[PDB]
Amino acid sequence: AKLHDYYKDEVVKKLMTEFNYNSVMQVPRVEKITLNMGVGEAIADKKLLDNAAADLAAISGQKPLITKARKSVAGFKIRQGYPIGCKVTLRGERMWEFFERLITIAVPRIRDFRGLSAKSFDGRGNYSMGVREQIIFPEIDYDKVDRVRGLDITITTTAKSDEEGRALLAAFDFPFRK
Amino acid sequence: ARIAGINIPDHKHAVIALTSIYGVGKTRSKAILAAAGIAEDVKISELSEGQIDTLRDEVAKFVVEGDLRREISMSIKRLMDLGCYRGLRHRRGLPVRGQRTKTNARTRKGPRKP
Amino acid sequence: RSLKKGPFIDLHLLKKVEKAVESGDKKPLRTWSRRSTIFPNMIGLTIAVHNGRQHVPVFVTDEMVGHKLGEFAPTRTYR
RNA sequence: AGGGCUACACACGUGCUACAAUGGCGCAUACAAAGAGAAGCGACCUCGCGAGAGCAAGCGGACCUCAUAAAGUGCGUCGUAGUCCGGAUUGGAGUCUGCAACUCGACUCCAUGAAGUCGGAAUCGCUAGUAAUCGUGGAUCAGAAUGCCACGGUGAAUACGU
RNA sequence: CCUCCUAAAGAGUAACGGAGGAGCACGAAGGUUGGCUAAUCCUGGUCGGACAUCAGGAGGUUAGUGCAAUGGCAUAAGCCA
Ligand SMILES: [Mg+2]
Ligand SMILES: [Mg+2]
Ligand SMILES: [Mg+2]
Ligand SMILES: [Mg+2]
Ligand SMILES: [Mg+2]
Repeated sequence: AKLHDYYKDEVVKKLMTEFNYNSVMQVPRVEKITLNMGVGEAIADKKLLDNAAADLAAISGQKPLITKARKSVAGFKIRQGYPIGCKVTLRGERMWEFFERLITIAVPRIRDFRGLSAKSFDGRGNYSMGVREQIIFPEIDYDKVDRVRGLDITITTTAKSDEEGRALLAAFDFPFRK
Repeated sequence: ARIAGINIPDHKHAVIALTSIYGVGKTRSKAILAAAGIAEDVKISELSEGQIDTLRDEVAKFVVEGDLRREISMSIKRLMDLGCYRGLRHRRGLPVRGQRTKTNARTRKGPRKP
Repeated sequence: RSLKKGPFIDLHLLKKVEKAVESGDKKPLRTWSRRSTIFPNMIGLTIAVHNGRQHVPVFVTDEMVGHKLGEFAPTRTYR
């Protein structure tokens, strides 16, 4: 909860005045990181799936949820069932600890990262940016992996607006781009 | 060791092995080692760890893989999205250096298309 | 490309473009000295570089200087 | 004046260079012939990584310059890998020629490092200092040779027979 | 043999009337207990594009139902164990 405390400390108040909030029980709280990584493919290999899973199982201290299809009406293929991903949301402590893991060592462990999207947000006020490629960060070994990786990440905050979404993260150490 | 990145040149002489870097060549390696106080007949693999951390430090001066190819394309793009003969040649896949298309071009262009 | 030290151009364009630079922008430039280099004073100027049949319009842009007007006009018609 | 003869899905002839260890690369080092040259060949010295530049002697030639032969040989390395093989391609930056290097010049530095592991049917040259291989010079020409003409180094195999 | 209309708001009704299906399938696709709920669009997300997986918002039985059609189904018969 390292960064978690920071929220209650530096954050919250920063927003309480900047956003001029009336109740501490309003300040846009951080509502679990999601993580997905729609590996897909499978068919060709099928093993790369559990690979993309084991990879996530490392990126995160929890257990990957190898998701399935749904519509089946997919040109690519897919038939109702059939593996195709591994969301794996974040759990409170592990969540913030993760929010710490990255932004402090992940985003830092770049490839050429010269700023971060300031519009990866939504309408409600939630951000979700793709890493483009797993930076090999604290995962099961480094030079010991497989054909690339990459994945997606979403924050999702109680922010009533994308604007308020900016305040959050901004109060933290979100590198962003400006 | 990853050194510049990933690339694990080992079981070879410092020089050549060092050239393995997507951005350094024979000339750069034969000079970088000395500048880093490193020989050449030395097998980077069995090389003293500490002596490896030196290479990285000095090799960081020269541009490699990442920022290399990155900019290397930018240039092309420029003259490309400019309208100059050079660019035109690229989009067309023809020899920009100005060779002969009537014959010999399998390199710049595809092989056969009879 | 290489030409040692000293950007070269033909008087024609110089006398014309120079007067243009000061007299502001206006009609294009009728010139055949395509072998001439592009200078910053020609930036945003109206130039009509001839190739073999007629002249062609061009706009001197930043990254468009250390070159020659000629390379901005395809000489041969292909397909 | 500028462009074109340097166009391009393509096909054919003649070649140059590779596929490597009878080799690549580093260092040291031995032997040659034949030529060219006062809008020329241009040393020595200095600067530049280098192409080259500055200054500037000599020679109109068995006197001077182009000009440092390459193989080879000694030591060392690489240990067979698409590789320290092979260099196309392209990018960045330059040198010189010439009014003038876009189309279209030759070369240098750094980087990049493709095809290619000896090539189907078919087909070519060569009987000895020949073939094979290695370098060297000249004509043309301001400046664009793997072409042409010429020079010497090393140096085979095979011919029953028609 | 099953479904809808014909069929005049009970049942039932004819034509060489207008339209489709059945001759099976499941040891689970049966039983019960426990839990879940869509289609579709918008927006924002590595490779993810018309169309996979992810996040939200709108939406509300327009989804789904082993196979026709009608009626039914959220207390779900629909879905998972
Ligand atoms: Mg011709
Ligand atoms: Mg001569
Ligand atoms: Mg000559
Ligand atoms: Mg009735
Ligand atoms: Mg989308």
